[PDB]
Amino acid sequence: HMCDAFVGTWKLVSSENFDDYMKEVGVGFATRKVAGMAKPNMIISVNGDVITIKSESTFKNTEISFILGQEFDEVTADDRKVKSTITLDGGVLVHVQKWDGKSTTIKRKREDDKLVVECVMKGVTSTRVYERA
Repeated sequence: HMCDAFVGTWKLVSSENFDDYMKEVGVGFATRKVAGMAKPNMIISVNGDVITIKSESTFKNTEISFILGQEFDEVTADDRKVKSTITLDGGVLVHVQKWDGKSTTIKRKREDDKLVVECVMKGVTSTRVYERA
């Protein structure tokens, strides 16, 4: 019953500061523009101890599967090769990505009927709100 409130299909309904977050991460111009225009659906599922998160859009379809607290290697939608760890901390799914001596964190939280994503690197944050599909 780990992650029950996260499971489902979610659709992006608002975004703030995502372009600047992507700049901070090092995403190039054309990818920022096409990725920023995407309207992804986030599909979260759990089977035993394995959580799967899919992100599907016209820009890219990605999928990660993982066990909480157990590192994995990921190729991100912007083509970084990162070492990722996802944990549940006080009911928040916390995804840390490490690459080239850098780090960024993506948090997912259930707030009312929404799933709120907060992306942070250095002092640059972006908040993206998802609703049930």
